[PDB]
Amino acid sequence: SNNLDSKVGGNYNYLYRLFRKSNLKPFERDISTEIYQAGSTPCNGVEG
Amino acid sequence: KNIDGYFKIYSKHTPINLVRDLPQGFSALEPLVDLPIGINITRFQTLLA
Ligand SMILES: *[C@@H]1O[C@H](CO)[C@@H](O)[C@H](O)[C@H]1NC(C)=O
Repeated sequence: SNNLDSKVGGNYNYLYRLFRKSNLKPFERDISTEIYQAGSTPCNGVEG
Repeated sequence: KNIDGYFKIYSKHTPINLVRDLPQGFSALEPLVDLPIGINITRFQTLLA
């Protein structure tokens, strides 16, 4: 699709979930936008 | 029930004569329809008239 999906420097219409608290079962769609917390410190919707 | 997102609907209707609680008798349900929706159902509610 490089002749199509590639536009200028990037296309943000196609996104993905990079982080998840565990391994998700197959054939599942996760729309949760919650910030991934790897520690015990509360993220509160911001990076840190 | 569900299998990998396949909702299994098994419907059986038989006439009975009952006061309260449950009658004692054997029943084998039959499939009605199939709804391969593929969504997670964590809760349900019964609708009444
Ligand atoms: C449905 O959600 C429950 C509670 O989060 C989870 O335990 C279960 O694995 C989920 N099932 C499916 C089919 O996604």
